[PDB]
Amino acid sequence: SGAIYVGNYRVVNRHLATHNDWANLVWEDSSRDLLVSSTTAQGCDTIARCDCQTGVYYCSSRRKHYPVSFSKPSLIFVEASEYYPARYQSHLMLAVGHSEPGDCGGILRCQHGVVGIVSTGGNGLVGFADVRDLLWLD
Ligand SMILES: COc1ccccc1NC(=O)N1CCC[C@H](C(N)=O)C1
Ligand SMILES: [Zn+2]
Repeated sequence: SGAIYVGNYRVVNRHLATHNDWANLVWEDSSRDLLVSSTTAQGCDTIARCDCQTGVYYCSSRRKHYPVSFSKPSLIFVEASEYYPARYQSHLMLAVGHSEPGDCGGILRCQHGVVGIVSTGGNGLVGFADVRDLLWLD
């Protein structure tokens, strides 16, 4: 679990969005596993606008943060799950690091701000949905 709170927006994994997220929908994209909903309170986070390929992510299954080197946002095949058929997920960044399914929503940050959230993983890999291209979040 986890979310980004920026301005009057909440950014979550689309597959973990709540009934309230869908009732206050701003934008969603199944191919990116992202959903953005509107909030009444002002958010605590700021978004990176950069080309960093290193950063630190929060891993809830270890209660710890880990440093990572990650690939540039790309189209990656993701196997079927209970949430989606087998498909290509876009704007995904992969890295070597521990993750389990419930780690989705953990934030990846570089020195500039929030880069994205955990969205995929397996066998010593962790994948992050990029948010740096969503300029309207600002
Ligand atoms: C962090 O996720 C994992 C880690 C280790 C093992 C498995 C996972 N599950 C995982 O990759 N997905 C399940 C939920 C929806 C995901 C998606 N974006 O399509 C895919
Ligand atoms: Zn950066």
